[PDB]
Amino acid sequence: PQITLWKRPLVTIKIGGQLKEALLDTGADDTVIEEMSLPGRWKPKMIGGIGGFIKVRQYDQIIIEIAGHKAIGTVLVGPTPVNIIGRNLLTQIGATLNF
Amino acid sequence: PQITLWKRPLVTIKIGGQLKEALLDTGADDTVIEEMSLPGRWKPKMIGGIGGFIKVRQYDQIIIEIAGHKAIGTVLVGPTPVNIIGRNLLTQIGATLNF
Ligand SMILES: CC(C)CN(C[C@@H](O)[C@H](Cc1ccccc1)NC(=O)O[C@H]1CCO[C@H]2OCC[C@H]21)S(=O)(=O)c1ccc(B(O)O)cc1
Ligand SMILES: [Cl-]
Ligand SMILES: [Cl-]
Ligand SMILES: [Cl-]
Ligand SMILES: [Cl-]
Ligand SMILES: [Cl-]
Ligand code: NA
Repeated sequence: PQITLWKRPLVTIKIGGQLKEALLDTGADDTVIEEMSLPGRWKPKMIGGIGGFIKVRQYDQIIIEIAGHKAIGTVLVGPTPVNIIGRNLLTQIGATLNF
Repeated sequence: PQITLWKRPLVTIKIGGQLKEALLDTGADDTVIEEMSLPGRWKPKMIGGIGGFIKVRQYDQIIIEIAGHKAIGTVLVGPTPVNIIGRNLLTQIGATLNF
């Protein structure tokens, strides 16, 4: 698909057996999802942006489906105001910015 | 160009005659730049990011070049961690996300 940027580029994802809405975010290095449980090991991390830092749980080797495209990678879970698909997963679905 | 996302999508911008680095950010509604001098009046705005809200100064109808493409629009100035080009100006340069 070609997604214009007149509005937020929101898509449906499937993660941990749940459907969620998430933002395709070229400005995010990593993928950050609101509180949920995921299987396997995790380690704490701090991530920062406008307004400062939040503490998240880092889960590695998590399978997501992003607008129908499967990809595996690290997912950060914590008190993000929006679910964000960051570059670590955007690369895996072949997403590019074009102009 | 077609910009892949293995690296941050950093570009050069020109604003007020000065070159700066900025991040092409599809997750940002608005364009936010670090402290600098801009002409004219400003209006208040609160924006919310990952770690909470920050106050910024809103300057309208500012001339800005993004990766060589001319835009004229709203620039927010404040304590952002990096300069971010948001959708208000990504749309002016004709940017889309593609996969
Ligand atoms: C500021 C940016 C450099 C980074 N962010 C990504 C932005 O796209 C961010 C996403 C977002 C959207 C909505 C609420 C919270 C976070 N966008 C953002 O902060 O947008 C602000 C500023 C611009 O205009 C508004 O548009 C949306 C909310 C406002 S970030 O969300 O702060 C972020 C994501 C991942 C990581 B990491 O993996 O170490 C670190 C930081
Ligand atoms: Cl929107
Ligand atoms: Cl990853
Ligand atoms: Cl590629
Ligand atoms: Cl450039
Ligand atoms: Cl604008
Ligand atoms: Na894991």
